[PDB]
Amino acid sequence: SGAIYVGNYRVVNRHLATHNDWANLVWEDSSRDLLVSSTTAQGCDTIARCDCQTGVYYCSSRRKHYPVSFSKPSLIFVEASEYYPARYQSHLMLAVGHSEPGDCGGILRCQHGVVGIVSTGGNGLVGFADVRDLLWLDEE
Ligand SMILES: Cc1nc2c(CN3C[C@@H](C(N)=O)CCC3=O)c(F)ccc2[nH]1
Ligand SMILES: [Zn+2]
Repeated sequence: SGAIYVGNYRVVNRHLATHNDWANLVWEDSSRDLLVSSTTAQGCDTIARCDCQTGVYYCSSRRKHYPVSFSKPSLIFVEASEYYPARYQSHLMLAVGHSEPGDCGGILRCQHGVVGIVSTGGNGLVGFADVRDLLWLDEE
């Protein structure tokens, strides 16, 4: 589990969104595994607006933050899980690192801010849904 809290937005994995998220929906995209809902309180996270391909992510199944090198956002084939059939997920970045299904939502960040959240995994790989192209998170 986990979310990004930027401005009056809450960014979560679409497959983990709650009824309150769906009832206060701003934007969702199944192909990216992302959903954004509105919040009453202002959040403290800042979104990275950069080209970094190194950063650090939080792994709840180890209670640890790990440094990683990750690929550029791309269209990657992801195996079937409890939440999606086997399909192509867009704007996904891969790294070598530990992840279990409940690790989804952990933040990946660089010196510029939040880069994305854990969305996929297995066999010593971890995949992150990028948010750096969602410029509208910084306003309105
Ligand atoms: C064996 C294994 N499968 C893992 C998944 C699979 N997965 C893919 C998600 C997606 N975005 O398609 C939907 C939810 C989900 O559980 C992880 F996300 C993380 C670690 C994993 N280890
Ligand atoms: Zn950066």
